[PDB]
Amino acid sequence: DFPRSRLRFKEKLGEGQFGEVHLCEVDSPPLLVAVKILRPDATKNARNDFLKEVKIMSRLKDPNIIRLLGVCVQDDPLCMITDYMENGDLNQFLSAHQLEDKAAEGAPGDPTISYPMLLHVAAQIASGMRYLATLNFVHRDLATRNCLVGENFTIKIADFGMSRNLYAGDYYRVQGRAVLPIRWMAWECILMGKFTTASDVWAFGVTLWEVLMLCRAQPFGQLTDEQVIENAGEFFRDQGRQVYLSRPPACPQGLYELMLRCWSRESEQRPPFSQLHRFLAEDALNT
Ligand SMILES: Nc1ccc(C#Cc2cccc(C(=O)Nc3cccc(C(F)(F)F)c3)c2)cn1
Repeated sequence: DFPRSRLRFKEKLGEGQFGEVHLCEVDSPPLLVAVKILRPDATKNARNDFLKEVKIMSRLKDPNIIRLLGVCVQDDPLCMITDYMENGDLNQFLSAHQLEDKAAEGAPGDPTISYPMLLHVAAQIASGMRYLATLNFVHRDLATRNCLVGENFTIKIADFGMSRNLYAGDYYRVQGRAVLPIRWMAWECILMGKFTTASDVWAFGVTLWEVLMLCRAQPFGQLTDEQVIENAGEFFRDQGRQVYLSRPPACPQGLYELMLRCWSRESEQRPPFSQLHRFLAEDALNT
C-alpha cells in the first residue's frame, strides 16, 4: 500500500467508470503516475464499484494490459495508481495522424504513420486479448477509445466505462437497460445480451477496422442505431442480407479477409487471438 502523502496532484486526465484520473508526481523511490480517485459526488454505491474495480485489475499482469502499480493505505481515501500513458487515448492519437505516402521519407516527429506501424499497434492489442483469453476474462467493451498509448507506440488495453460524454454516440441507451456499444457487438450479443471470448473477437475485428481507418469514421457511420440492431436480426435469419464494414483504404484484401472471419455468424469459426496475433505480426508483412 502506498501512502497518499507521497502524491502531488498535477492535472486532470479524464473520467473513468467510477472515478476521475489525475496525473501525479512521486518523489520517493520526478516520476509521473496516473491516479484514479472517487468523484466528488461519490456515494456508497460508487465506493463499492471502485473497490471491485481494484479487485478486477489485480488479476491483470501483461505488457499490453493496464497494470495496477499500487493502492492507497487503508486509512487514506481510496486511490488506484497506474502507469501514466504519455500519448493518451488511442482513438485521439490515431485521429491526429495520417498514413504516410512514401515509406521512411519524413523526419522524426512528423504527424504520419506507416502501414507496418498500424500492424504493430493491432498486433499488441491482439496479444493483450490473447492474454485475457487465457484467464477466461471477457472484456465486453473492446474499442480504440479504451486503449492507451505510451512511448514508442506501446499499447495497453484499458476500460474507461460507458458514461463519457466524448464517446456518448458509441453507446445505445434505453431507460432501465444495460448501455450497449452496439456498433462493436456480435449479432448474438445484440439479440441476447450476453458476452463471450468469441464476441470479444468480433469486437477486435471492429477495433482493427478502426485502426486501419485511422479512427476517421464511426463503424456503420451512415446507418442509424436501429439499422445496426436490425442487422443483427439479419445475421440470425442467415438469408444473405446481413452487411459488414467495408475495406479501409489502408487495408489490403488479405488482411480484410481476416477481419471478415472475426464477423463469422458461428462463434467457433471466428479466429482465436493466438492466430490473429500471428497474422498481424508475420503474415501481414507479405507482398
Ligand atoms: N494518459 C493516461 C490517461 C488515463 C490513464 C488511466 C487510467 C486508469 C486508471 C484506473 C483504472 C483504469 C482502467 O482501465 N480500469 C479497468 C477496469 C476494468 C477492466 C479493465 C481492463 F484492463 F480489463 F480492461 C480496466 C485506467 C493513464 N494514462
